[PDB]
Amino acid sequence: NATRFASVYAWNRKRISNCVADYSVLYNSASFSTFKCYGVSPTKLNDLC
Amino acid sequence: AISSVLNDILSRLDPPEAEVQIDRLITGRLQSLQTYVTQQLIRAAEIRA
Repeated sequence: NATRFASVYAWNRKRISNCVADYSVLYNSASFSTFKCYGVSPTKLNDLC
Repeated sequence: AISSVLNDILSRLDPPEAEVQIDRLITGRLQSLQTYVTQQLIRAAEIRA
């Protein structure tokens, strides 16, 4: 929901530690234009610390 | 491989992608176990002598 992002080399990073970021809000399913994923989806991150 | 722990491979890569890294762990451990058994058979001939 951010207004604008930075460049490719200027990328903005927000560091939030611990195993889980957020399991409540998941847009990973067919909510956006293009999905190219590796590993597990954000839905499966609930079991990974 | 990526990690020596199989659970790290199963919890990360997809089932089609995990088969690549799991085969590296199995084949490596088969060679590590076969080398052990081969060395034990050699020591078996020494202890029987």
